[PDB]
Amino acid sequence: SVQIVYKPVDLSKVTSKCGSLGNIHHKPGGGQVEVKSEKLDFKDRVQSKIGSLDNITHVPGGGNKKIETHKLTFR
Amino acid sequence: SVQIVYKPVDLSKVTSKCGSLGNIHHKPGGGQVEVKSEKLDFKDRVQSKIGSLDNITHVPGGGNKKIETHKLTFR
Amino acid sequence: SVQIVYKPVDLSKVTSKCGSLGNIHHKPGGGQVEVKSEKLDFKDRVQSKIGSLDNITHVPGGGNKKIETHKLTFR
Amino acid sequence: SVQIVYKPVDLSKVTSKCGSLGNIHHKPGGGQVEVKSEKLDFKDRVQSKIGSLDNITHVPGGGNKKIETHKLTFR
Amino acid sequence: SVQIVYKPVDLSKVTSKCGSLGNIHHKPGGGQVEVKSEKLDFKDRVQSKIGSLDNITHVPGGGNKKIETHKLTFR
Amino acid sequence: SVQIVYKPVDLSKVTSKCGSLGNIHHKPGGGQVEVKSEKLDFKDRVQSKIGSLDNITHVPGGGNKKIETHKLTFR
Repeated sequence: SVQIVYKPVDLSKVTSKCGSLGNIHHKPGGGQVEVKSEKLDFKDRVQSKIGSLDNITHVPGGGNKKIETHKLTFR
Repeated sequence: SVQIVYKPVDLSKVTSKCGSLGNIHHKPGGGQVEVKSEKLDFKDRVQSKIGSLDNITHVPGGGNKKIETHKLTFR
Repeated sequence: SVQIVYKPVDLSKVTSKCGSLGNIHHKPGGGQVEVKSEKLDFKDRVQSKIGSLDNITHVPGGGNKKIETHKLTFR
Repeated sequence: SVQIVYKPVDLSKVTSKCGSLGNIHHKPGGGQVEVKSEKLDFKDRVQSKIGSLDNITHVPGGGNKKIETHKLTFR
Repeated sequence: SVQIVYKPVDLSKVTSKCGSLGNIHHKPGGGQVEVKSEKLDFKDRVQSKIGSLDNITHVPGGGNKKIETHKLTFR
Repeated sequence: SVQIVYKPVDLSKVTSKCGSLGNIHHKPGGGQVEVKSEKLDFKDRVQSKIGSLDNITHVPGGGNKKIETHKLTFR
């Protein structure tokens, strides 16, 4: 016969302390953007993005990550 | 025969402390954007984005993440 | 017969302290951008980005990451 | 005695020809402009301009200038 | 006695010809502009200009200049 | 007695010819501009200019200049 005991344990801690957070600035695309196009031929699919796109400012007062996995397998 | 005891345990903790949060600025796309197009031929599908799109400001007072998985498998 | 005991333990800690966080600046694409195009032939898919795209400012008041995995297998 | 005869003459001509005039662009101040001030003391007059001021576009189909003077003087 | 005779002449011509004029571009201040000031003391007059100012685009289809002066002076 | 005769003559011609004029670009101040100041004392007048000022684009389709003077003087 076979007997299996599986009891792993976690009690872990993650933390931050800050006296103050501030005076934070992000200014993507401050300059002029220009595009000019003539006589182009396209014979297959086209995708275009122009200007100030997808820019992120991300200022979490704290932000932390855990990942865990368990896979007990018989045959 | 086969007998299995599977009782994993987690008590883990996540935190932040901030005395004050403020004076945070995001100003994407401050400059002029311009596009001019002449005599283009397209013979298949087109997508276009122009200007200030999809920009994000994300300022959570705290924001944290856990992922966990268990996959106990017999045959 | 076979008997298996699997009971690892974690009590770990991760931390940060800051007296104050501030006066932080990010300014990508401060200069002028220009593109000019004539008489191009495309016989293939086309993908284009112009300007200030995807810039990230990421200012976590504290930020930490941990990953764990367990794989106990019989045959 | 004294006698004076003063009979100057001008018959001069000024001209332009243009077959067509067009596609003229002026774009002053295409980028973002920013000013920040703290704890300034002024004990006399202040004058200030900020932004896009006094810019000129001047496209006369023709534009020409003549100046003339006559100063006939006795004693 | 004294006699003075003053009878100068001008018959002159000034000209331009152009078959076409165009595709002219001026873009002063395409980039971002920034100013920051702290704790400044002024005890006399102040003048300030910031940004894109006084810029000129001048495209006369023809433009020409004549100046003339006559100064007959007795004693 | 005294007699004075002043009778000069001018017949001049001045010209330009162009088959076509175009594709002219002027782009001053394409890059980012920045100024930072702390704890300055002024006991005297101040004048300041920052950014893209006084830039000229000057494209006369034809452009010509002439100056003349006549000065007849007695004693």
